[PDB]
Amino acid sequence: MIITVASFKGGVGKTTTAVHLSAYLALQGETLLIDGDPNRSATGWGKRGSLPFKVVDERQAAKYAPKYQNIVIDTQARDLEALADGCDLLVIPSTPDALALDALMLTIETLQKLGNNRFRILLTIIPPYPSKDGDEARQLLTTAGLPLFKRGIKRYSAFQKASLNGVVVSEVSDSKAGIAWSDYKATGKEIVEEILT
Amino acid sequence: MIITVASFKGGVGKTTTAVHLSAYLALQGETLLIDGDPNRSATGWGKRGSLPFKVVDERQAAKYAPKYQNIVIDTQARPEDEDLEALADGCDLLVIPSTPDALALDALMLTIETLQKLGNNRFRILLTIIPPYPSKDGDEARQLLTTAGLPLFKRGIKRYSAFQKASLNGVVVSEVSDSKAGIAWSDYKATGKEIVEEILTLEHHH
Ligand SMILES: Nc1ncnc2c1ncn2[C@@H]1O[C@H](COP(=O)(O)OP(=O)(O)O)[C@@H](O)[C@H]1O
Ligand SMILES: Nc1ncnc2c1ncn2[C@@H]1O[C@H](COP(=O)(O)OP(=O)(O)O)[C@@H](O)[C@H]1O
Repeated sequence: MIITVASFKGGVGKTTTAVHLSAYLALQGETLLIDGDPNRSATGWGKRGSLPFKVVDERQAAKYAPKYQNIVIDTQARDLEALADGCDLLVIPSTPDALALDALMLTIETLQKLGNNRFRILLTIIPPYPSKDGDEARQLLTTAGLPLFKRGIKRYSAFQKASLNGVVVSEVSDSKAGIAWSDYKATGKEIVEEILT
Repeated sequence: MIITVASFKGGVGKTTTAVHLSAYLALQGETLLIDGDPNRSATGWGKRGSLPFKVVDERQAAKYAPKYQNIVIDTQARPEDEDLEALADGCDLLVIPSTPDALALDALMLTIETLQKLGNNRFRILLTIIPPYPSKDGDEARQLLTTAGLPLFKRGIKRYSAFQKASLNGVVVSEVSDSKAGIAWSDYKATGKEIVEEILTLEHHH
């Protein structure tokens, strides 16, 4: 099963989602995370501590891809046609802010003329409750007839401590660990019960 | 069996070598060319006519790779860190094309020091579009690389106008309507044979 996480602006949480989406699939089958992010943030992340899946470089995609039942591809949206055709679900992370969402919206025209259940937008790094950036973003894209995940990935320190320690957030010493994981686990759940349909 | 053709400059016949190294390998198994060149010239060489192998985009490498016996990847090197270590690990041999001129070699020189760290039978350097007997760019470049200790393909690709016709009609150089179609393909045949032979020794995987 191949899912590509592809984004229109840096600092979306794209890598973090690819890592968390691969830790999810790992629980169910053997999983490769392929790193096509020019910064190779994913490879650092695996080296820095450890991770319940092999991570390899985009250049190693053809060599290692036949070995794995689950593949998560981490990459920069550069052509949105090509990413879709290479996977079962294209996940596009976006943060709630006007600047990031506009970067998403200039692309609206390609995204429409593309296919309903071929991709899906994941709102990430959502500011916590006293704040409504979350919902307002949801409505903009919904208003835009642009398919979205039931849930979003809320903003937590935990996810940072996790880049730093080179582990999945579920493993980190923070009281939002479980809640942070649960955001991704829920996304896992909907991909798998989106893609097996 | 996977080989990567990677270059350090545009206009060195990388794509052209990838396309022709694929035709070679289509001879032994079903083969995929994965186009990872931003100009996607290879994908386009495909559409223009009919090549004897399947060409996909690099975004489709994970999806398509498990269905093929042989893979050629066509990619520009692109520095960010050790893009050399891991280009070599994605393939059975990294073929690295160069023309014999000043600035092509000059780009090749930037890398010789990292290329020397790589070990000796992970890659090998193919001299391409060698100008004909009259001028001797070809042999100087070979002296240059031989002195700096880099491994090279015994033979090099000559400049034949034919390679170009092969491009515009979208067919491999032999299919082309031209007097040295043959002589130009035997160049790739020799290159291919030396690849397949290198991958298959006990030294190779040491
Ligand atoms: N849900 C989140 N909550 C808090 N911080 C996050 C979250 N997702 C990512 N980050 C942080 O944002 C920064 C950039 O994330 P990253 O995934 O690297 O973005 P990009 O995918 O665009 O590469 C990192 O320092 C990471 O710790
Ligand atoms: N051996 C050759 N003889 C004549 N022309 C060649 C040869 N190799 C490549 N060319 C020409 O050079 C042009 C571009 O080279 P290309 O193969 O696209 O280089 P690169 O892979 O680095 O892009 C092509 O139009 C092709 O006609």
